[PDB]
Amino acid sequence: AVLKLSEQGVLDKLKNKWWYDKGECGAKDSGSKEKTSALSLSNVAGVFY
Amino acid sequence: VGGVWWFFTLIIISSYTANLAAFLTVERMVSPIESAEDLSKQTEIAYGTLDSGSTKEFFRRSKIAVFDKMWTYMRSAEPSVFVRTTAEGVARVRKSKGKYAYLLESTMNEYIEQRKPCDTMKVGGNLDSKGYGIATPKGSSLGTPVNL
Amino acid sequence: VGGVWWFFTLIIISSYTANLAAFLTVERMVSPIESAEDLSKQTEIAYGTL
Amino acid sequence: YAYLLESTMNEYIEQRKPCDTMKVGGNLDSKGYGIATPKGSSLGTPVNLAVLKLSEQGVLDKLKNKWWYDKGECGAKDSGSKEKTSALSLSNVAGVFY
Amino acid sequence: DADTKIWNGMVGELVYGKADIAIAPLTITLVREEVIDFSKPFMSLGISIMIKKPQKSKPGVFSFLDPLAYEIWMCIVFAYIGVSVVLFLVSRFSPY
Ligand SMILES: NS(=O)(=O)c1cc2c(cc1Cl)N[C@H]([C@H]1C[C@H]3C=C[C@@H]1C3)NS2(=O)=O
Ligand SMILES: N[C@@H](CCC(=O)O)C(=O)O
Repeated sequence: AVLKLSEQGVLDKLKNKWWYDKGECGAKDSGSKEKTSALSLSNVAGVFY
Repeated sequence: VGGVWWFFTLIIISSYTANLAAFLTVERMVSPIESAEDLSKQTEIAYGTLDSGSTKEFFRRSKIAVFDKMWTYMRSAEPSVFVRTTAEGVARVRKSKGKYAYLLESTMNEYIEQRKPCDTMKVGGNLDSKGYGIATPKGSSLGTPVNL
Repeated sequence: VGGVWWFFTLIIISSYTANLAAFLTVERMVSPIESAEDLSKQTEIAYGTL
Repeated sequence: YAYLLESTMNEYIEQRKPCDTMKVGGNLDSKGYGIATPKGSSLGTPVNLAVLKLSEQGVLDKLKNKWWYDKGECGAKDSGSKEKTSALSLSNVAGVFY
Repeated sequence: DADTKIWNGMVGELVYGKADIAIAPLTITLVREEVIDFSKPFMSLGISIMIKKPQKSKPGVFSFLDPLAYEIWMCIVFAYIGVSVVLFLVSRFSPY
């Protein structure tokens, strides 16, 4: 009976369920998004040194 | 002293142009993820329908797994995401501060977006193709002369 | 000579300033080990199982 | 010579090679296909009930994906969302020399 | 109704014969076909999603000053002056 569900891939649908349909914390989602701008002095301050 | 200052002004304002080009690229606010599908996935923003609504009955009967999963949430949404009247859900979203979505119809969503203070937004397309029709008591004589 | 040298430096610094604000924000990573092998070697970080 | 036809036709033939058509503007009206019987037949209610299931089950859309969109053939439906080339040409430039 | 099928709302108005017609924003469904008759549909619609309008900020008058933060503009002027005076310092230094 195990071999049916593996062949029917229902485990994967469950594997999506208990790992990936509950992708909660952040960078799984926010890692593929856009960015901000407006350069800061901490990026610059060694040049003044 | 001068070549230092040359080296200074070479780095700085050339770097300015790189950021200056970056502002003229794009200004689109992303307005978070539509065709919602995260309402199935996230737990952050709730979402409800009208009480005694066909849509509230639709997801009870909807067999699409995400819609099932929404209905799985909507039956388990505690407290009631479901509302009794129309503007009940509207100002609920308006005070939700982006923490409660609400489902209604396309003709509603376009009309309330034309209302002041325009604080709504339709996202995505529709989900289906429905249609209002005039109803009679079943078996009345009025059916054909109305529908003609 | 300078006509070589100007043509030299023109193609250089233009390429230098192809992108720079992209290169000032990276904030990449540290990640000392992956395949640990220093857990055998160092005495600093311990490590256990269930 | 222009030609008038339907919206479902105009989108479908624009998906055909060599894409040489174009839909312009919107529609003019809101029409709708429906299944017709001989008038007064017994078949009316069992047909018209059975339509409402498949619409509610959206199987029509799956078929609408099938006969229009799973056979998206001609080009710019696919190539319109791709990348581009480079290497500026003199035809872009030649007015400056004038 | 649950388990007694009592159509509330506007449906039982025509099911139980209380009203004569229902010209209203009423969607044709499948289960409503079993209880009342309908016309041909007159206005198409669908399930929309309404959420808030999330508050875009407009550019300012000094929007060209924006791709450099407020401090560095103040910082560069400071550096601008002190560079110049040291040049002027070594400029006039008793040529013997
Ligand atoms: N564009 S709309 O939703 O307001 C709309 C929708 C519809 C209209 C007319 C309009 Cl204006 N008439 C059609 C009906 C006229 C005939 C053809 C289609 C049906 C029968 N019903 S519909 O397809 O539901
Ligand atoms: N016209 C719909 C509105 C509610 C819904 O879409 O669920 C009805 O009467 O059922």
